[PDB]
Formats: sequence, structure tokens, C-alpha cells
Amino acid sequence: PILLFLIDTSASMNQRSHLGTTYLDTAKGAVETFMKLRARDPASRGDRYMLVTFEEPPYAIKAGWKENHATFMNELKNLQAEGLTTLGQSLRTAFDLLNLNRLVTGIDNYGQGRNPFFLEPAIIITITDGSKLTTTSGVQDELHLPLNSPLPGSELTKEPFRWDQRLFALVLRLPGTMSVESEQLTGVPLDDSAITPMCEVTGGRSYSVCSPRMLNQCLESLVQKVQSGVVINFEKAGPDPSPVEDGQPDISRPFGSQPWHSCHKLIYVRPNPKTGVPIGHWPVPESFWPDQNSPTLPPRTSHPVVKFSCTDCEPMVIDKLPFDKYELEPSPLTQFILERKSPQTCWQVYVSNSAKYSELGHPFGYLKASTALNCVNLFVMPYNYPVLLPLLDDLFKVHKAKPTLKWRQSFESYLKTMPPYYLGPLKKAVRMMGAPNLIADSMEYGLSYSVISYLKKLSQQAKIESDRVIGSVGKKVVQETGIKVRSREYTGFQVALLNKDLKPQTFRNAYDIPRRNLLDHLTRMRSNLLKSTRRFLKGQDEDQVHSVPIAQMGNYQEYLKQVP
Amino acid sequence: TSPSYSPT
Amino acid sequence: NNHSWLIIQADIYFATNQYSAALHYYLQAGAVCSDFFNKAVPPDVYTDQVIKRMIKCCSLLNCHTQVAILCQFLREIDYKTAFKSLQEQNSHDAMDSYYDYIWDVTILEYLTYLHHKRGETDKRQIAIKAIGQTELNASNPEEVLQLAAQRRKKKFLQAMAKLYF
Repeated sequence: PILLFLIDTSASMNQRSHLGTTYLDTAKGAVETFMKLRARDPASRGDRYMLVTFEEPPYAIKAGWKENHATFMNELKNLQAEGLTTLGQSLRTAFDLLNLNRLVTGIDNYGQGRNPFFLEPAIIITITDGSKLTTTSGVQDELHLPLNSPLPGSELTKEPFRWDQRLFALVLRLPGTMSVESEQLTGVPLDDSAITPMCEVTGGRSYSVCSPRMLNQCLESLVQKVQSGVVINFEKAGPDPSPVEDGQPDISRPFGSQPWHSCHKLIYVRPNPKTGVPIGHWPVPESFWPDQNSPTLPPRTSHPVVKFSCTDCEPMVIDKLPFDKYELEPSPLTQFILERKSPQTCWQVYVSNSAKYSELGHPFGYLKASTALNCVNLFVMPYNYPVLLPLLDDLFKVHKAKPTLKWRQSFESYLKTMPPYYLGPLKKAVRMMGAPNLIADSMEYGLSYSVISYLKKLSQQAKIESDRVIGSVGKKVVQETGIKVRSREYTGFQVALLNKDLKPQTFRNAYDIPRRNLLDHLTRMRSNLLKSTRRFLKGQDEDQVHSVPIAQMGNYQEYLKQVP
Repeated sequence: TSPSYSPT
Repeated sequence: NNHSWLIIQADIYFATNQYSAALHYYLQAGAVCSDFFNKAVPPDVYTDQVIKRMIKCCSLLNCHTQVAILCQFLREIDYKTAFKSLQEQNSHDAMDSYYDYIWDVTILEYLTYLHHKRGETDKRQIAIKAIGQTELNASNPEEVLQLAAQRRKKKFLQAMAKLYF
């Protein structure tokens, strides 16, 4: 998966703990221990770790997707605290980079459902202290994500993130003195910050830390949290389900929207161990009917908003049907299902406005408790499966893949109710049950040519944007000698600032060598020039730069002694 | 041929 | 020795735009009400309005770090006019000496950013060390924070009382 680290470089992390260490250094150590744990995980070969600061672009991004571990180490360690708490701008730049990468890859099936097997699982960790937001205008009390998007095509989604990106916020609350209280907490309390609502919306648990021990607990919690799945909004459809008759009727039941009625949850999408690619067959229906005459498409949400009808119904199964079974994250919803203890029934799941005439649409899947009652799994079938499956049963049990005209017209009415993009997976499903001529090759309900050309031009502009981001990434800060304007040698004067990367050439240039060392350097150049060996040197102190490698020294040297 | 300080 | 008449005189001078005398009599009012700032000033004398009055007076007197410190003395910090005060380069009141007296992490962060932006490395180093003081960390049990704020209030007020009159 993709690992991204948005790390604050505001002067707030120039505060120090009781350890004598700054918050910035604590963040760097936490990231180091994180990637050590991620290398302990064998998925480190698939892991990629990129870095974003809070400073203005083009220097906002530090490590691009083409960069390696050595450059990533160098940048993360050589970060310096000079920025401002511009959390909204930094988060916007990071999620803009993620969306640019996604639309460059083009797996975003806009207007064609949402394929669960197309995933780009990215986890972004934002490290802050939880101080107030800073802006050149002033202070800001709310995390206002900026609405002006120079990136084209961001209007196709209402939210800047997608369902495959999970954001987790670390909040540094280490006290100035040593905490006399010993932390007996076995869990991580939630923070109270403006990043917390956006964290919960995108599907993350923002953590606030106070000691290194529970910091390690938070870090290993995130390490266990590194998985691949889909973030889905779950909403209860229809009335409340029937309470279990084995328990007393609770008078004190709250009459309102439950968290298990409406909780945002992830569903794990386990890739095929044989291939390493996640496998799915049926995308979720869209929240609008796919119109072949519409020149524009409605903007879809970041997360698929589905509605589950709590009516217990029999999960019907027909052999050789390609269905998508995925395992859900534990939740109040899954807890309520496993409290109901009904693995033999299932609750239907729908997508609103999936049909032309039906607001709720037709059922496309169900949630079903596992046989061992340890979890709840989502089973995704073709849309309007209670209509399609009896037709398939009649065709392959009576008609023997030779459809009658009444079956053909019933199936065609089902196709008319069926949303246009599903024909492909339906064609593959029918050809793997064994009737490839049941659906002809002539009809293909494609999208409108205006939307297709708009998407192609959007992809071209995304390629241009990715090229210019690739060019922009890796550029260090530019130190200025600009003209300082002041009133009370004609208005264009600048006093030069001191540069650490000056590297004066005392031997080549005479305007170096200050007065104290003048005679000694003079004798030094004279000794150099009147020695005049094969090699002449322009720098007196060329000791080293950063590291001294034994392997590199032995490689530059030769050893003519095999001694076998 | 050096007429001033090198960085500036 | 009457804080009310002191406020009356200083407000009259504020009306007549004699800002030096206005600060002089405001400070004399504070020294009347509290035993030369050895205790915390009572807010019924140092109300929000009066503090805003010396905010405007000090801003027109061009002591911008001082008006930032008084912004910190406000009950709710007016970071906008604080940044408006630190924006100008025409100051008069020893920025690198009152970076000791400032005790708010946000204004210190703004100072650090502005010093780096305008290439003022030594003052930026001073601000970073002042932030790195362990006295304030914005995560403390707030008793130490209130005590440190009171101590810096006392020392700063005695500094202005030494400067004026």
C-alpha cells in the first residue's frame, strides 16, 4: 500500500518535552519506529513511504513515488521547523496529489459503478501537536478545507479524498514536566481537535499521546490498522429490525438514529493469494441512473452511501455464480448482528437512485453473518438479483441454455431495469455459467461521447500535471539576497545574508583569507605552487562530508592477494 | 580575474 | 492614590491624543491598584476596554512588541491585530529583549515564521530557544502555566513601569 506522512513543521514542534527532546524529533523517532515495524511486516516490499511538509509548494512534497528509502531518510531527518500550522492547505495538497495519481491511473470508473477490485489503498498519517491553526491572516478556529481547486476534474467527487484513503492524526500532548501520574489506561483516548471530525469523516481514529509507552501502543495500533479495504457509509433502511424474543423488551431503548443504524465502516478487501491482485465481479450501483444522453455526470460521494434493509430474508445461492464476498471491520453494526445470532438470514443492501423509476432501487447485495458467527460478510451480487437468479435457474434447469421467447423478453425487461454499465460483468458471468450466446455482442450501452471525450482530455491534463509534479518534486529551498526596501545605490540595494553552503575557495580566490590567517595562507599557497606535484589541491580542509564507508574505500582500493 | 567576494 | 481618577485622567489624555501620558497614567493606575504588580492586577480595573485603549495608544506610539504583549494580556487574544502589529518593520521597542517576556506559543510561532521569512537568523534562534523553554509547553496541568503567565505579567509590568515615569 501507499504510506504518506504529512508532518507539521510549524514552530509549535520547537517545544520540548520532559525528555529534553523536541516534538519534531519525537515525530521523526515515531516514524522511524513505524517503518521498522512495517519492515517487520513482510508487506514492506509493497509499502511505499512518502513525505509532505506544511510549507508552500513546490516544496510541500518531499518524497515522490519514484523516490527511494535513502532519499526518504535524508529528507525526513533533515526537515527543519520553520513553517506554520496550515493544516488545511497541507491536507489539500496531499489529497490533491493522491487524486492526481488516482485519475492518472484511471481506475476511477466514474459513471460505471465503483469496482471493489480496483483499489489504491493509501494511509496518510498527519503528525501535529494539536495547537491552534495559524494563518498569515490570523488564527482559525475551524479546519476550513480550501474550496478553490486548480486541479481539473476534482468536481467529479464532492470530497477531496476517496474511500481507499485513510487518514490518522497523531496529536502530541507530552507535558513540559514529567507526568507524576502513572498512565494505567489500556486504550487510546480520542483527541479534541479540529482535525478529529475530518479524521472521522475520512474514516480514521485520531490519537493523542502523552508518554512513549502508549506512543508505542498507538504505533502498533496503526501497524495493525495497515490493511486494504473500502470505506463505506452504512445507513439503516426501512424500520428497525424485530427485537430478539429471547430477551426482555427494553423500555429504556433510545428512540433515535443509532451508531449501528448509521456508522461509517471499512470492509476488508483481501487480495487473491495466488495473484496478489484483489478480485471482484460486481461493482456497487451508482447514486444516479447512468444516462447515455447526459453531457455531464452527477458528482459522486467519496464513500458509497448504501442502505441496508434489516428485513431478514433467505440468502439464495445458485452454483457457479461469481459473487463478491468481503469481510467487514468490527463495528456496532456487526456487534448487533452477532448479538442477533442469525447466520442463516441476511439483510439486504441497496443503493439509492440506482433505478430510473425506483428511488431505493433494487437489491444488489446482502450483509450476512458468518457460519461461525465471528463476523459479518458483505455478499455483492448483480443488481436486482432476486429477479435475475430465478431467470438463470429457469434457463439452466429447464431451458438448458436454450431460452424461450417469454424467458428472453423477461430477461430483456430485467436488462432494461439493469443499469447500463453492468453488462460487461454480466456477460462474463453468463459466459462462465456457459451460455456466451445468451447475450449478443452487438449491444453495448456505453457512456455518452461528450463525457468520454471530457474524461480523455481530463486524463491528458492529469498526465501533464503528473509530469510537472515529477519535475517540481525534489527541489530544495531557495535562499534569497533580495532587495530590502526601506525609507526614512539607487533603491535597489540588498545586504547579503550569510550562507552555510558558501564553501569559500581560499586558494583560488584572494578575497577570502581574512586578516588573521593571511600570512599563513600566503605561505601555504607558496608552498603548494612551489611544490607542484602531479596533483594540486584547491581546498585546505577536504576531510569529509557526511559518512566514511569502509566498503567504498575498499572498492576504490585494490587487493592483489587472493590467499586461497 | 576575481573582482569580488565569491558567493556574491 | 485613586485608580478611578487615574482612569479618568488617562482617558481624557487618550481623547486628547497624548498617548505617552495615557500610558503613564494607565501604568500609575495599575501600580495604585496592585502593590507594584506583585499580585495579579484586578480585572475590574484592567477591564478589556482599558486594555484595548492602551493597545491603540501603544500602536500609535509605535511600540509594537509591547502592543503584542498587551494583546496577550487581553482575556481573548487578538492574534489578528497582533500579527498586524508585528508586520511592520518600523518598530521602536526591543523585539529581541521582549521575546523573553512573551509566553504564548502561537504568537511565538508567528514570530519564528516571520523572522525566517525575512531572513533574521539570530532573532529566529532567540525565538526558537524561547519556545523551547520547558516552563511553558501548552500541555501542562495549567497551574504551572498560570503561575508562569503571572510571573511574566509581573516582570513585564514592572519593566514598563521602569521605562515610563
